Amino acid sequence: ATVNQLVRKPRARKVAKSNVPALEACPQKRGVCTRVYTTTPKKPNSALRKVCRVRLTNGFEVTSYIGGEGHNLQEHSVILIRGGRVK
Amino acid sequence: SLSTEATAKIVSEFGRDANDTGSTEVQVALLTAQINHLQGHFAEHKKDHHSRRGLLRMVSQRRKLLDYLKRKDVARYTQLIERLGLRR
Amino acid sequence: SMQDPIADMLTRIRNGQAANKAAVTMPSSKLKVAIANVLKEEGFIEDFKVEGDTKPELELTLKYFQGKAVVESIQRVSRPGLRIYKRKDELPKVMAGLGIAVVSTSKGVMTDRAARQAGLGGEIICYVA
RNA sequence: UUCUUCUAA
RNA sequence: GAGGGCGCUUACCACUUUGUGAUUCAUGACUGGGGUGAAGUCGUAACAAGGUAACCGUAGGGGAACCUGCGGUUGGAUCA
RNA sequence: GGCGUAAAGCGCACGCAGGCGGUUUGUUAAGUCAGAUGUGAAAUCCCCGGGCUCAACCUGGGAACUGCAUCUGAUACUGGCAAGCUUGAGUCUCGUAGAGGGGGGUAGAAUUCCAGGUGUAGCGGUGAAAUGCGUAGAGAUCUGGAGGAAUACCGGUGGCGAAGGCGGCCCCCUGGACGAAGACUGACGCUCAGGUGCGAAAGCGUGGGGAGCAAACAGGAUUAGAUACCCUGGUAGUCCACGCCGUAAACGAUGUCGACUUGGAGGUUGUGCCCUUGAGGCGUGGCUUCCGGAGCUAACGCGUUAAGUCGACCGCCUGGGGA
RNA sequence: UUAGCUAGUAGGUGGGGUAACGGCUCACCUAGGCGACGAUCCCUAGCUGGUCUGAGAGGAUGACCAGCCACACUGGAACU
RNA sequence: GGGAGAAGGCACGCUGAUAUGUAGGUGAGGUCCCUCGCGGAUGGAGCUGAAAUCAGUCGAAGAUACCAGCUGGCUGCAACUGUUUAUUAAAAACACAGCACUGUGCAAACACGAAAGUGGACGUAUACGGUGUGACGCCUGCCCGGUGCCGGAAGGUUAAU
Repeated sequence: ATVNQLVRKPRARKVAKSNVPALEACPQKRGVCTRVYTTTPKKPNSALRKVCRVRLTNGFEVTSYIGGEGHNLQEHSVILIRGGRVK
Repeated sequence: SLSTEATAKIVSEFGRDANDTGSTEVQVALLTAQINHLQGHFAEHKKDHHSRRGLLRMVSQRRKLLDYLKRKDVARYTQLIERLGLRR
Repeated sequence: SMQDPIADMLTRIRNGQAANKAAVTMPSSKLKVAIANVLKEEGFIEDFKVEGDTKPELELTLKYFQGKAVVESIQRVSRPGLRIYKRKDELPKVMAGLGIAVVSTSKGVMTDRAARQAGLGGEIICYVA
């Protein structure tokens, strides 16, 4: 913290990354349904969370949670994702 | 080690006063003759555990006692390392 | 070892207040007297007694008020590793001006409120409060 | 001298 | 007469080609660990002196935690 | 902002560039400060206005544009330049203590082994045993000899070295520290990225040596199992010579060099005075241990050897796993 | 976890060249030049007034307006 | 150290100029010294003579003929130079430096010799003989029951006597 050390080396402010990189700084991105299925969550909760494996515009293959209760989703379907993790 | 009469001669060698003993010229020449007396002790004895505690303590101890007489006085620095045979 | 007599001085003032001593002595300097002749004038010490011939020694008298001390704070602004040179407009106000800031300008040593009225800035030594 | 273990609210 | 034209050739150089490297991305039978489990199997090392005090190095051994040797640390208990 | 234990001070030492600098006098005016010119486009923002019914918006003026250049100063400080001074720093002089270092000897016990005398039936080991060793005479006991390794007591919350560390005695070479009166030197200083050296133990390489001990390994127990803990063995290894490795909870988990700041009880090592009036008293140093005031600390604690108060410079830290 | 880089390179002399100065170009000398104050190499990028946030310090940012720069199917070259 | 002539690419004649012979080599006649010689300096005539540049110029082609390496990538085995089946087999076979074991105290062990004697060796354990392995790097685990070898002398067995 001596200023000579501060002269020889600047304060490296830490660089943070996105947790949602597949959108690549976009609000929403178009996607293609690849597999629609359910998934049991981790220990404190017990459900069958409806979820779909998605091929995106940029070739990314991601999973994205189906909100709500009940849907009409097929594979090979055009959807749109907004973000947000599921805990 | 360097004896009293030998130190007394080196004082009387470079004596500005014959009593001065703050002449680094004397003092350089003292550790000069001291460790030249010790070069037969350390060409003999190599890595002797504390070789730097009583072998290199005089590597550096002669060295930095040169290092103000290094930057001391160009008219006299030129004369002294000539007489002392110093390489640099 | 000895990197500053000034930071030596202010700390000897600082540790003498808490030690409740009446007399803090040290070897004197020309710049030391030029500061010590301000704080008597500014009313933070009582007496300084510069004495010594081979080597001048400044002996101070600490000002105590109602039992406790007067010097509530004593700092160093321009340290020897980092100097401070502020203009006449960037002169500070120690404790909203209630304390004083010792600045040395080309017109010797004075306080900041005098230096504002002198209208010329310089090197800020320390903060006294 | 010897001597172990107790699932998930 | 000079000059110019045209062509000639020269200089430079684009396109393009050869080889050899380098770098980076993708991919790759197989393989290395890593992390994670609301139920498995095996043992029970550490937490108390955790039932052989614990741990650092380093070396060896061993399904697995580990074990053992040398040195150090206490960030260990005990006391007609 | 922090680095004693919550992440974090390199294992230390050396040292260049580097950054940093006692004191005093002049000089210089570089930095610095002040003033003045130039420029810093407009827009924008700010301030004061105006205009659109207001507002948004438009727009007038101002300030500002934190700068840079130039010129004129200023001289306290920081530099630059010279000269000094001696407190810092360093010599000279006498001594002091020490497991400080290498080199070479030399002892004495112990253990092992060998050989012999005496002698007889067990020995050894464990919680019990057993493996094992014994009538081919062990064990035990005495005598003789050989070999390697370590040096009881002293010995000490001792000593020395920067640490890593260093332990019989003697000799040779060699280092560091401290104190005492002095004499001298003239700031000769600090820290130090990169660099350089040292650097426990284990491990590596050639050679050597090998009593004891002992990974691995072997047997015996032990247990449900026992690749362990225990026993009986036993090899590298431990020792030496010369090189490599460069890691340790290399810890005081506190980087180095200054200065200030209540104490008490010690240890060790100097050195004055007082009659040593005995192993005494009054001093004055160096080093180190415990306690503990202020203060600090998340608390715990530290606490003049600071984890108090400040200085200089370096190293480092930035959720956990991954690592 | 980019440390060495450079041969018209670096300087000179002379000639040539351009509106202009200059390896601008050429010849001949010289061996210099650069770099740990980051050369070199790699990745990303038009730049500033400004904009956004922040109490400030700063941080991010360059659509719209400006000032500059660069480009015009691609790669080239001159012409006027 | 190498690999590596890696690979790959460029130049190549002749004529002229530079310089009608240059760089260089050789080196007289001169000149001076000279202890004067089978001299020393100086001195350069002479001869001899590369290499390069520049500019021409000929062919389809200028290292023109003769002469004179095909290179690259992976892997087996042996480290390598070596040695060999004269006369169908040249290697992975052998040898090898290296490693390990073992024997041996000199009148050595051992070998050739009925013997004498000789080699060993005019060497003396850092020596020599034998066997196995075959550089270098990292290494080299377990089992002595068996077979050998070594050590033991209590007892059983037992020759000539």
